[PDB]
Amino acid sequence: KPASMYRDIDKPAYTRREYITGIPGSKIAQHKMGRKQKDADDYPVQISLIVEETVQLRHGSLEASRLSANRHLIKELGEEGDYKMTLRKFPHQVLRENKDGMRAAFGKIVGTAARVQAGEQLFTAYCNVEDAEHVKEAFRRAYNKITPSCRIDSSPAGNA
Amino acid sequence: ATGPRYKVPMRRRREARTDYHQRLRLLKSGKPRLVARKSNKHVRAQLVTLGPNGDDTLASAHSSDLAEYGWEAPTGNMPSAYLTGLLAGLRAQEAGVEEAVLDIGLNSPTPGSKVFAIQEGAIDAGLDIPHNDDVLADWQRTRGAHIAEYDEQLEEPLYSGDFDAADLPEHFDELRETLLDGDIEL
Amino acid sequence: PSSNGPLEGTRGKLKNKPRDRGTSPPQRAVEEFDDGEKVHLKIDPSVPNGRFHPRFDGQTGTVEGKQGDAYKVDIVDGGKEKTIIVTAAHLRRQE
Amino acid sequence: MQMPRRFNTYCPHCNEHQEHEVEKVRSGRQTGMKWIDRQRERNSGIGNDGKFSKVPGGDKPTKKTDLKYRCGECGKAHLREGWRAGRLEFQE
RNA sequence: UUAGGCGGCCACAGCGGUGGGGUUGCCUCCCGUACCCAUCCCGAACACGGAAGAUAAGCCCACCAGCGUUCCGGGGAGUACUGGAGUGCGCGAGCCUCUGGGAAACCCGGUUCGCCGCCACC
RNA sequence: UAGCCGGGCAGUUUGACUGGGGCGGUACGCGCUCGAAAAGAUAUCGAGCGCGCCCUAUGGCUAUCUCAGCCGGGGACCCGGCGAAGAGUGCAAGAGCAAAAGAUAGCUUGACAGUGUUCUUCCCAACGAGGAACGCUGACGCGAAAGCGUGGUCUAGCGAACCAAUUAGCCUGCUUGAUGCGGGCAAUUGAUGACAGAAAAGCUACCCUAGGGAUAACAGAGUCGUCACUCGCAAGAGCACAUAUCGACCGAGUGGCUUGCUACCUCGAUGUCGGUUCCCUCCAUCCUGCCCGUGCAGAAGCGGGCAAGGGUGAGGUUGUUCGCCU
RNA sequence: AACACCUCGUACAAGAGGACGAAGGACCUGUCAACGGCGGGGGUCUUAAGGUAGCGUAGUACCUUGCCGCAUCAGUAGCGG
RNA sequence: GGUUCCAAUCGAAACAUGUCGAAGCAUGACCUCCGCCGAGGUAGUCUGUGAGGUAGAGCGACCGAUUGGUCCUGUCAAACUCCAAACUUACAGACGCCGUUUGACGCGGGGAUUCCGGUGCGCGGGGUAAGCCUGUGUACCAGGAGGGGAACAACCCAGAGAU
Ligand SMILES: [Cl-]
Ligand SMILES: [Cl-]
Ligand SMILES: [Cl-]
Ligand SMILES: [Cl-]
Ligand SMILES: [K+]
Ligand SMILES: [Mg+2]
Ligand SMILES: [Mg+2]
Ligand SMILES: [Mg+2]
Ligand SMILES: [Mg+2]
Ligand SMILES: [Mg+2]
Ligand SMILES: [Mg+2]
Ligand SMILES: [Mg+2]
Ligand SMILES: [Mg+2]
Ligand SMILES: [Mg+2]
Ligand SMILES: [Mg+2]
Ligand SMILES: [Mg+2]
Ligand SMILES: [Mg+2]
Ligand SMILES: [Mg+2]
Ligand SMILES: [Mg+2]
Ligand SMILES: [Mg+2]
Ligand SMILES: [Mg+2]
Ligand SMILES: [Mg+2]
Ligand SMILES: [Mg+2]
Ligand SMILES: [Mg+2]
Ligand SMILES: [Mg+2]
Ligand SMILES: [Mg+2]
Ligand SMILES: [Mg+2]
Ligand SMILES: [Mg+2]
Ligand code: NA
Ligand code: NA
Ligand code: NA
Ligand code: NA
Ligand code: NA
Ligand code: NA
Ligand code: NA
Ligand code: NA
Ligand code: NA
Ligand code: NA
Ligand code: NA
Ligand code: NA
Ligand code: NA
Ligand code: NA
Ligand code: NA
Ligand code: NA
Ligand code: NA
Ligand code: NA
Ligand code: NA
Ligand code: NA
Repeated sequence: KPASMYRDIDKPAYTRREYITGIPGSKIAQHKMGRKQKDADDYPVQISLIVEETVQLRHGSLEASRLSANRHLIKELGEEGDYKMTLRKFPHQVLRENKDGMRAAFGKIVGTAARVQAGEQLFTAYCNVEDAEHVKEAFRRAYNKITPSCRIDSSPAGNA
Repeated sequence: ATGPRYKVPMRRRREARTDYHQRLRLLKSGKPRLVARKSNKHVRAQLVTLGPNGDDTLASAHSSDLAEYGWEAPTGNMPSAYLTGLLAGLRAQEAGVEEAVLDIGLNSPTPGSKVFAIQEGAIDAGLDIPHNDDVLADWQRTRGAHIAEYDEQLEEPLYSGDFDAADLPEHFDELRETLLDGDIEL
Repeated sequence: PSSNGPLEGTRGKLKNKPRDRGTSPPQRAVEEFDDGEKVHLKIDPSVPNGRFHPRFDGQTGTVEGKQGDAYKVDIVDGGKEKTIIVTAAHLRRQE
Repeated sequence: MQMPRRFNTYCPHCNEHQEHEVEKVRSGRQTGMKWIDRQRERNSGIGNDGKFSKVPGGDKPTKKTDLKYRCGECGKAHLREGWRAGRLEFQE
């Protein structure tokens, strides 16, 4: 189904798992990528992907964009390259669907989504000055698979 | 103590000095309390009323200033107790106080105790206090008879600091009569 | 409201804040008020008896005598006058 | 629930507490001579007979207590309000 | 209050810690069961009787802020949110200007190791 | 005259709610959290879930006492320590409680009779039953006493009139007395759950009337989940080569042909489907004109661009639209 | 069931109970060319039995234009299996 | 479905409780009229004394969710809260306005109509959405002319005796 059905924040927070049963599992394989044993401060450059509009991103989109970005970093740096990316959001809002007409219309559980306010960083990668152009490209592919417009922002890096 | 959400008891509860559940039930009468308290060596009796910033004591007596009228014997016993109650009871009648309710604090209501002796004294002093005759010790033990019979089993003199040998419940009688006089300094 | 009992929607107003938990001081439970006196109505979560209907919480009545140890306080609900039976444990002097 | 066959309680007749015996109110027979019995005969004839054509109501899931409290000394009985009980059994 | 009793507010009073103090005075520990009283077993406790001893506990006094709590400064922040108004902007979700209010977390620095009433007493 | 059978015949009933109605369900009487927008009030076939009892102790008072859980010494028992409350308190949920509202023990029957004040039921603001808080009179239980006990810590566990049975006393029945048998003042118990209370099954296409677009089918209209078509990214394969060609995931859209939703327009009628005949139009192009790329030798293709001038036909099954077949 | 009869009740009556007991019913049996029925499971269970000769994609078969064959250039038709 | 002359004053309800009740009624709310009472009243603001847990925030403050690493590191809540507004609300004083020949506030009585509502904005709940369904506060249309907006119930100005 289309994201047009769930992209806006137009419903109350629905995250209490103590009253919601049958919630589908998340498609997000991993949140901590690269070299998780190493530290974030052990890198010269740090670039985050900033969301420009306040929206809702379904776990399907998080997996697709996280996948297509890290897949690039693995292709250009290797399965054990020097870097570490971070998907700093987890899908908490549960989604319904009215799948009778408008009689007894409360929907059944169909998925999960992460709410991101405009200005927040969805992803944050850490790499050396050399790999700085690869992380940018990996993010270019990432903002192509999520609803909002995005700003690729280099936080600690004056080696431009 | 442990954190923000923690509950610390009221001060007089931490100090193990005030039984708040009994205190409330006491205050419900609307009458002033007769605070009967004892110590290892002494006895005490206060007449307390309620006040905006804390209790107001209108009258009181201590087993120490008992001698001030004739005492020359120990003060942590039955005769001492009764007399201290009567004394306090009389100073009370003088302040315009007419009735009271016995407050025994964290003591036990054992039949024939000193708090009851204190209570009988105040009743004898002319105060209207809710009581039960068959819980107060028999007249003789109040006088100090039980103690005379103890030293009757002498062998080794009971009272170290000489007041006598066989002791004197008669001194008690002399003291009671001395207080029942109307002139006496109160 | 899914139901219509007296304790409906009273979770917040009839619950003690953690630090105020436990039995309350006897001083205010034995307080004395005079007729014509202005008093604030507020239930004490810790005191079970002498309570009034929760809707009246927050009012400011006028003492007009008593019925036993409890007090008779006059108030105006909306535009209708009402007489409330309440103990001092749930009352406070105004001003 | 259980209930003691005898116990102390207020006797509204003597006006002082005394031992009462508890019994279950038995149904007194009908003489069939009351006004209602006569109206049935008078008003019943050809066709439908109004109220006298209706049949017995139904049942509540639990009935209240139907008791008689008898004083041990004056020997008179008084009734009280009942309370819903699925079963009542006296002790002794 | 050179050690006491009854309290109000009920952590600014909690948690933890250092130092000081008592011969016939005070409070304790203390000593002891013939009695009043007591233990579903124990004078442990409760209760009664009493001073040979002690200031080591408690208690009272002075004091330390590490944790917890109260308030305050500066910073966060006039930020977040918001009551009134607009032919202001945006495809739209939404935003912005004017007017009146105004936060929490957190960091740094002070504060707080109780205040007050009645009675008795060297 | 009595009992049985008795649609052969007669009179009637066969409820309401509802994104039309039926089926399903009960949001038809009640309690709690959230919805509810920090006073009060507030809907939907709104989300989570309960009550129509149980208990003589699981009620009441008094005395004595302090629980979960963790640690140490001899997942039963014993000793010590830490431990404001996470235990327990009958049952939903939310709230209350630690020298207790919990545990233990002992005693007791206040789960007592009579009559009220007030709030609630029903915010404001009229309305019954029911409910609760707080008094008074009477008699008791426990405690030294203050005091506590008008059932269970608080909010669910409920039922009118008429009639019958029951409790104690008293009034009354036609000129009058005696007896029998009746009528009445107060109150307890017996059910109406459609729960502020009728005694109650269906078919009609043989149909009939009153009305309604206050409400459905059909057409129109709004939407666009579905449907049709497009675009972004480009994993992948394509002997190597992402982009000759095919192209997942995820993301952004356009149309108004299908389908679904809604109930705005019409029920004093806007004639149905399919077909036929005859006229105009759209482009998201099947052919024809002109172009670009190729995994373009040629020939035959495959993919793409501009382009709506013209054309796009005959037949077999089927009412078919659609679709299969020559 | 009513009448009659008996007991209690009432100076009588109302009323309460009893004895006797018709058709009917319980109970048993017969009956389907009487209303109707002839399944699921396994190699018995419901509820009595568990579909025999035949006929069959039927004017009765949803799936369905079922599969094979005839016939036609092509046959959701028609006929045969 | 229809119900026939003129004018002057005031001017709604489309909601709540009960109903074999939902195309109807009764009782309230609200409109109007009459009589009574005789001095205060409170639509606005300020201050004082009280009530409150929504927005926001945060959670080594409970609770339940939700990451990784050898304490540190990544995230949430209609049915969570160590915190916490704007704001709403009880009472009182002060100022303002109002009332004592226009008698307010209040009380008693006669008469209704009304219980299909709609739209804009704010806050909502359901639903992919809707010129959807269902709440709430407010102003408007209904019953509101005249000016503007091409036309156009509710958007802007504006509330209107005649000349
Ligand atoms: Cl003491
Ligand atoms: Cl009330
Ligand atoms: Cl019974
Ligand atoms: Cl106007
Ligand atoms: K029509
Ligand atoms: Mg709330
Ligand atoms: Mg008849
Ligand atoms: Mg020392
Ligand atoms: Mg018929
Ligand atoms: Mg008729
Ligand atoms: Mg209907
Ligand atoms: Mg509210
Ligand atoms: Mg209770
Ligand atoms: Mg009836
Ligand atoms: Mg009966
Ligand atoms: Mg009803
Ligand atoms: Mg009702
Ligand atoms: Mg017709
Ligand atoms: Mg319509
Ligand atoms: Mg026509
Ligand atoms: Mg084209
Ligand atoms: Mg053309
Ligand atoms: Mg065939
Ligand atoms: Mg006219
Ligand atoms: Mg005129
Ligand atoms: Mg929030
Ligand atoms: Mg509000
Ligand atoms: Mg109109
Ligand atoms: Na349905
Ligand atoms: Na995008
Ligand atoms: Na408290
Ligand atoms: Na007749
Ligand atoms: Na035992
Ligand atoms: Na000490
Ligand atoms: Na009916
Ligand atoms: Na009532
Ligand atoms: Na449509
Ligand atoms: Na569209
Ligand atoms: Na017409
Ligand atoms: Na046609
Ligand atoms: Na053309
Ligand atoms: Na054809
Ligand atoms: Na209406
Ligand atoms: Na109605
Ligand atoms: Na009707
Ligand atoms: Na907000
Ligand atoms: Na208007
Ligand atoms: Na115009």
